[PDB]
Amino acid sequence: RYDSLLQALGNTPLVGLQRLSPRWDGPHVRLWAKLEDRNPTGSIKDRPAVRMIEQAEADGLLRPGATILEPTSGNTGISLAMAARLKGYRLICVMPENTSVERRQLLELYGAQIIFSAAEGGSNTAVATAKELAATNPSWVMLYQYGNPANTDSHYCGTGPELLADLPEITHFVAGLGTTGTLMGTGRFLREHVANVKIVAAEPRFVPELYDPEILTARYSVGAVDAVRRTRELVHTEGIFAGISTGAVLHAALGVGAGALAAGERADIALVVADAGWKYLSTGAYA
Amino acid sequence: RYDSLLQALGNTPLVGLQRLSPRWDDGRDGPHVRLWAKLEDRNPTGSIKDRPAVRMIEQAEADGLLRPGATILEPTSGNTGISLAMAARLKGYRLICVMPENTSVERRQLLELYGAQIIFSTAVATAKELAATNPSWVMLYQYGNPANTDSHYCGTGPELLADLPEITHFVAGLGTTGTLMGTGRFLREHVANVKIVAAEPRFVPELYDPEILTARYSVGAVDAVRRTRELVHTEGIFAGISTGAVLHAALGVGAGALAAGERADIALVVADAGWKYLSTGAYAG
Ligand SMILES: Cc1ccc(NC(=O)Nc2cccc(C(=O)O)c2)cc1
Ligand SMILES: Cc1ccc(NC(=O)Nc2cccc(C(=O)O)c2)cc1
Ligand SMILES: *Cc1c(COP(=O)(O)O)cnc(C)c1O
Ligand SMILES: *Cc1c(COP(=O)(O)O)cnc(C)c1O
Repeated sequence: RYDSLLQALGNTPLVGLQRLSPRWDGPHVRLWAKLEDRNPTGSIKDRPAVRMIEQAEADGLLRPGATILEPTSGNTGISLAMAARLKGYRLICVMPENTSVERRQLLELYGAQIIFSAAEGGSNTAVATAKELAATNPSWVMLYQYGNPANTDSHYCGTGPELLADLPEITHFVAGLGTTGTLMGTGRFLREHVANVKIVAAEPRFVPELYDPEILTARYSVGAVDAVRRTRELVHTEGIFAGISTGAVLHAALGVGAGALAAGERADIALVVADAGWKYLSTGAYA
Repeated sequence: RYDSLLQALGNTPLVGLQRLSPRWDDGRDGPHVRLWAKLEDRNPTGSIKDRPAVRMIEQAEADGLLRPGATILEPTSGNTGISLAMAARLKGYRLICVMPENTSVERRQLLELYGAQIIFSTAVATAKELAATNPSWVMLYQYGNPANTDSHYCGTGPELLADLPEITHFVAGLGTTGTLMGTGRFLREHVANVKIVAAEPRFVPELYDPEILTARYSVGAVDAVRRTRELVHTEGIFAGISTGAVLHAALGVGAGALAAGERADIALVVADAGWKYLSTGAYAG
């Protein structure tokens, strides 16, 4: 039991995918899904968002009633909006205008102000916009998820240890590459404990300051169509209603697994389910 | 770890509502009056219905009622349908849901994604008639199947007692009545003087047992929507609309304890999250 929604975070389930795995029972090639939608606002960003705020509190950077400013494509904004309601802060998000309606509904419900940046240039445009706002009003506190080490540390101290506890036999960890915190933190932790572990990025077909290229074994770029087809496959075969990035991660993980199978090598491949499908229904991807 | 999503069910968190509670800390003014929220959206398909749905299907399988490719038929307003749709897909059954026409589009989308057939409709009568027409169809029948109540007697109740052994009250919505009959019978059988409190919207399922409830509150939609919004604003929990009604009743009970100067530790169910209700407008800025 917990005294705050903020504490009911992490320790997410790992679920073996018996049907989707290239070979569940030569040696096995298993996929294991870590369900990060089992978190306060339904995404993995609850981990870095809460740690970034708490670290800024510890460092003296946030006084009561302060205004937080953050560029986001939705999930981090939502997690910060939740935490800001519990902690008494205001939030201004800069978010690209071509994002799902569910994201803006959630943000408005939590009381965040949203500046909708131009679609052209996507995240780079949102980040440049947020930096421009930060410079016009220095009292606003930008935690800066793309450069804040508390993002990586949330995974070094949370995601990674939980994976190793649940799956000591892990051979590969597969996740999306956005802020890079998930892969940097989880991957640094796993490399310290697991001889020979492979860390694999999925990215959509600037460089965050958190990024350390030497943590990755490989980077796969995934198209939206393949991400949609795999997201659909995951819900049809395993019942997990995931967001689109999960489909891209699964595409990569299934590539890794097909390689292991063809080589006669045992693999236990952990993959992140970073959020659920709820915020993506309006896209038509699940029709 | 688990090797099926169906196992990653239950064992849901209980979260203290320090801001919404009438009095979180014992003080000069009198003893604490605490609200504790059980987050049943942390379940395979995002609602408490995963508990009875999985148990009903598994009980029907153990009893020898289902064969590969069997058709299951269920009257539902959406949550049980969704739960059954997911489990039927994994187990190789066909699902037909009889639903009222005025339900949120999100429900329809999730049912169709899992591959359920939807018949619109009264829904219970329509299902019963169809089941009679097609004797090979299996109608689990959430309004009368004891595996619904048992899922709460064996799951929700003991989990809640383990996390909150100081419990004074349990509050939940009254629909199929499984949650309150199961959890309530468990609690009343274990905890002297515990209060079992229903929230109902302003036929009687066969599962209903009139001796279990100690109090029953009718809550209007306006109050349910206001409380749902209050919960997200004050505690950050993005709940469904039934949770607002449950909160309304829980706060009533809490105000009573506060006025009487009595300690209370009131557990309440958050049966689903707000996701499926965004299309209603209930969560507008
Ligand atoms: C293949 C693929 C597809 C989608 C993603 N998603 C992201 O990287 N999301 C992301 C990145 C940076 C910030 C945020 C945010 O919620 O603010 C989200 C990652 C990888
Ligand atoms: C005050 C209040 C408001 C809403 C509820 N919700 C319900 O009872 N939901 C319900 C009832 C019966 C069947 C189903 C179903 O998912 O099929 C849902 C319960 C109480
Ligand atoms: C943030 C995010 C990612 C990428 O994770 P990072 O730790 O930012 O690299 C992938 N998928 C979803 C849904 C996300 O919100
Ligand atoms: C089913 C349900 C209820 C009522 O629970 P019962 O066990 O059917 O009485 C309340 N809220 C939600 C969201 C539900 O799906």
